[PDB]
Amino acid sequence: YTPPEGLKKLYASDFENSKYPLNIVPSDSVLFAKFLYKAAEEKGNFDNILSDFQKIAAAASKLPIFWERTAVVEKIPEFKQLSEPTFFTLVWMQNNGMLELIQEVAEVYETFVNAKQKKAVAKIFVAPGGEKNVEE
Amino acid sequence: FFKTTEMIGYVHSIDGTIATLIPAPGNPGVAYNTIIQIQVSPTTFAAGLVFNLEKDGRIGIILMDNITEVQSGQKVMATGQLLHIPVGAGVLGKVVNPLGHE
Amino acid sequence: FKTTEMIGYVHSIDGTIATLIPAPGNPGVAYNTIIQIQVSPTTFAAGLVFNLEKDGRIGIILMDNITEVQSGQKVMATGQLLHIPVGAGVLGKVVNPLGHE
Amino acid sequence: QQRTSSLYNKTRQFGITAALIEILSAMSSLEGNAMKGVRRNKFWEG
Repeated sequence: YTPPEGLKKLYASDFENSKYPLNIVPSDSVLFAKFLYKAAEEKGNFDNILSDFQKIAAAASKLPIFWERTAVVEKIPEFKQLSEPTFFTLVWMQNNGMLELIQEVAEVYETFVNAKQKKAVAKIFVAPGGEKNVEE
Repeated sequence: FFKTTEMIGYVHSIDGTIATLIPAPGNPGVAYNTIIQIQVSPTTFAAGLVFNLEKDGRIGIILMDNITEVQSGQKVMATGQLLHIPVGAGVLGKVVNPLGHE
Repeated sequence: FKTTEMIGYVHSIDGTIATLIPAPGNPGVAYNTIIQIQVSPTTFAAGLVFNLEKDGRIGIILMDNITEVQSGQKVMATGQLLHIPVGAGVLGKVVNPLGHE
Repeated sequence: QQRTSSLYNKTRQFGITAALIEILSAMSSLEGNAMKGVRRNKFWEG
């Protein structure tokens, strides 16, 4: 793997102590989200990461059961189209064997993006098939 | 004019009569040694007591009632208050639980 | 014993117990089966599977040639439990728990 | 004297075993509660 210079420089910094939109308690799934947010903030584009997670979720639906334990993101073609920050993070997880936290790091990243963009999300819990009627 | 509760996270693990909670990102958080309600149904709740507050954000919960109804992934609401029970001369001659339920 | 395929490599050895890290693709090993650790190209030591971890690591109880076992050696899977010779052809003989005379 | 000596020698053996077991249980509890953090090393350069 040949990570870009920018990500290499950021990975060696104490970015964990930098300022963020929200003060979330430290956690394994939070460190990766902070790294993605910091990397995306430099470029100023955050929707690219969200698209990457969408592609990952779509790809995972076709991968064999327990793909996160035999995972090789480099060999997987679906992840070849991901952005450098997301691909670097996936390799970062695969090295530590924490690829099972993909669906939770994304949640944190979305929370940071929404806070930065000043968006408040309201969760509407409805019965199976009630998504049609979200009016009241 | 709504009976708005204070959701603080979800139920992660259950081991017998105790449980663990994972807080949802960007939520108020729960206080130590307080009572919480696990929404086993849209109208039914199970009582729990906060016992641990870990660095990871996970919360240790001591279940008190309706344990069989508790499942992983359920929602948790925080009352934000310690345990209070009925007291007075109107309880004499009765059999009650530690929670005050007759 | 008949070997089928490699199922990983020896990682740690603590006395008579050992651990195996999975081979590429994690072929998997049946629980409580017998595995053959290729101590030598022609010599295979016997191990019993006793633990299948979530990460893919296998817990092995070594039976013979424990000293010969070293980390990095390949492990093949028989895919079957332990079977030993039985009948009138064994009477009058001295054997070991693995059935070897 | 031969019956109270056995119970005395049987008691010391049990006492040593139990105390050691307690300590190891605490050691395992503090090891289990511990969690390793993300490894901040140059994984790509491997």
